[PDB]
Amino acid sequence: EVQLVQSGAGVKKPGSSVKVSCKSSGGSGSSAVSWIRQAPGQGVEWMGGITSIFGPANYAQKFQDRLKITADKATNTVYMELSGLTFEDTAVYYCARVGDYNFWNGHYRSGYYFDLWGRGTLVTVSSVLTQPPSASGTPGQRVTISCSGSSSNIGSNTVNWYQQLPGTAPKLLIYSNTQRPSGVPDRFSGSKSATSASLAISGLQSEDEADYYCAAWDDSLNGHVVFGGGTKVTVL
Amino acid sequence: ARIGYYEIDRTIGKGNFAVVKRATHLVTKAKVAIKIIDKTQLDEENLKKIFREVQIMKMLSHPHIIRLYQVMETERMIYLVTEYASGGEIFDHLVAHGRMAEKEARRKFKQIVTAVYFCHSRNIVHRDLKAENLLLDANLNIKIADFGFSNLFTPGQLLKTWCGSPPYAAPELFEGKEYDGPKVDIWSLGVVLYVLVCGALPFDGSTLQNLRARVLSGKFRIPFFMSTECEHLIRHMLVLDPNKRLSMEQICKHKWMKLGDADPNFDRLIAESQQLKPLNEDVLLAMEDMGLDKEQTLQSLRSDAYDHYSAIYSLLCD
Ligand SMILES: CNc1ncc2cc(-c3ccc(-c4ncccc4F)cc3Cl)c(=O)n(C[C@H]3OC[C@H](N)CO3)c2n1
Repeated sequence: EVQLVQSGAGVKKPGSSVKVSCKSSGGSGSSAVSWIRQAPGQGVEWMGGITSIFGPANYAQKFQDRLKITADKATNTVYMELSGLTFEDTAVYYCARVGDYNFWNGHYRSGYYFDLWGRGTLVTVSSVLTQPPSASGTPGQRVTISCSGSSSNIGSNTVNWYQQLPGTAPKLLIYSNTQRPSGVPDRFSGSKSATSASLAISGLQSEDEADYYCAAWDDSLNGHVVFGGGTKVTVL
Repeated sequence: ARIGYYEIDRTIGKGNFAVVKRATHLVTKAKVAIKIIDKTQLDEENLKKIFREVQIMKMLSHPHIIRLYQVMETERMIYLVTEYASGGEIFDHLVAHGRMAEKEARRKFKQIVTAVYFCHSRNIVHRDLKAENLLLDANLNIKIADFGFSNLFTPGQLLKTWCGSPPYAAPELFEGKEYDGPKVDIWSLGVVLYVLVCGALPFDGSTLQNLRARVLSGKFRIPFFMSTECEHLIRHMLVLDPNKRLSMEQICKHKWMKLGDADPNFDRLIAESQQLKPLNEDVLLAMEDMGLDKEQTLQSLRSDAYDHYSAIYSLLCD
């Protein structure tokens, strides 16, 4: 019953700022919500959010100058503010919760998997992990999606996989390299070998027609979660 | 429910071998924080470090430091009554409102350096300058708390107690080197200044080991919203070689510090720490109205008693 409610679609002019809210309903405190955006027709990219117990917030280098992530703990609300907007900031902004927050001390390395996702907010401004762009197979076959990184991300961190059904927010499909969350059928298997990760979809079904993304935390500088370019899986 | 002349309310923290509870003085009606410690659960080392903290607190009376009011000790318990900070930690402020403008950040930073410079004047190093240790009063005025890792120092000599929170620790403490007291606080002020203007740490990571490699590298990002004067200031405090960091006096005379409007209150406060070296008759009259003898109020004030008489006067003054 825990869900992430987002603020409404906004139309912004250049140079203005946009504020998106994310209210947690159903439980209650301590979340570690992050903000990830998705350009129309483009992949998903991590902007910033709670990544460790040490600092108030963490931003990706690309967003540090224009992003301000805040949180009203009194109302279970997490906010996001992006200023100095341009047409290149027209995207579907999602808020997603890290799944292993309950285990965060200083020594445990997080999987950085996004447990819950918000419906997404349409923001329109008036005018890293190598993955194959596409994969196909006939119903019954097994398709394998490759995902290559470096020793700073996959080499030293767990890999997560997301399934994004056309028009929906991504959904956690595989976490901690091989683990299938409740509901994900045993047909999907994940694996990892040094700086590479793989996703196998055995017994391919019509319902598997979706974009698949791999994600792993990268230890470069203050750290950031890097997503793959995505692989659109079509069934023949 | 009621410890002495104080009525216990919400618990503002439960840590180590003590519990900090927010309570109200029954007679003065003042908002205080009582650290309750059971001296029969602490190991010998921890009890003595708590007694040494009290003595260090009795030396540090400053507008931007949490003021100790009363010390109530029984055969098994110790109660530490201190000034209550309404605005909570500066960490909880940055989480809720993000980074401050260089105008707000400069105002709060001047109040931190005013208290740090006063510490080092009495030869006392905090050694734990975190954004969670920087408390706020009703009007968002800085109040340095947690003199837990604090200790005395001799200018020119090196200390060896490796203590301090990792995101704010200097690289000397990570390496386990005999460090200079004040330079280890100047590095912490470098991290604090960056946290105030960016709303994020200069050095961060998924684990303590990732954070450790980060601090030892000395590389941090200078953002677009950070002015050249602010970049110069932070850059000259977050230096790997301690001998090449600005002194507490160089930080005050920095071009960024003189960038706002004229601040005579700051210059007067730091001048009082290079000089160091007034009984409110309206308060003494109110105490005599209740029945607190003037001779015992004066005796308890000059002998640093921190008793019922000493506390009722101070709480009534503030
Ligand atoms: C929220 N407003 C507030 N206002 C005042 C206080 C004072 C103390 C406090 C009281 C006594 C002694 C003390 N201990 C041993 C010997 C002698 C002493 F005086 C030390 C401290 Cl710090 C305290 O603990 N907290 C909780 C908070 O502090 C910082 C930490 N980062 C989070 O928790 C406070 N909170």
